Amino acid sequence: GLYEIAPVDLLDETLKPATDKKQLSPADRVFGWVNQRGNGCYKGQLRIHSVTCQHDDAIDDFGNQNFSVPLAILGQPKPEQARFYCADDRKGIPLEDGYDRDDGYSDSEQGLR
RNA sequence: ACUGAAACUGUAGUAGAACCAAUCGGGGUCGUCAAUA
Repeated sequence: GLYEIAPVDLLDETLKPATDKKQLSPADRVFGWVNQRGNGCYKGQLRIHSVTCQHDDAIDDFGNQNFSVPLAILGQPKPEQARFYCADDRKGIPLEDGYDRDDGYSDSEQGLR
């Protein structure tokens, strides 16, 4: 089955990424912005530079240069799991327990987590 | 009912002045998929 509402519609227009230079929120001003939908950009006011490691033997050689720990499974995020990704109110309230999946992305007054 | 002759379209003049190839982005991470008996 398809849920009735696309997640983009459960996000408030004031929270979607900015679409003009007038609506730049604090992080868009501090870190900068580029419009993904047309013209518009702003160079960020915060610049990170001169990163240096102070320790010399900082990397963990596990014992030989050819060792390698196999690293669990980093699976892909799956927002179809509405009980994890969807919220009952645009304040980000988790969904109620016990309701069937048809409830997930249901009302327009639902929200994202 | 006696052709005028002779005469460099030439001389001087910088396609140049100003202009940032640049703005934003963690090499990151979990539950799905199939429909019947």
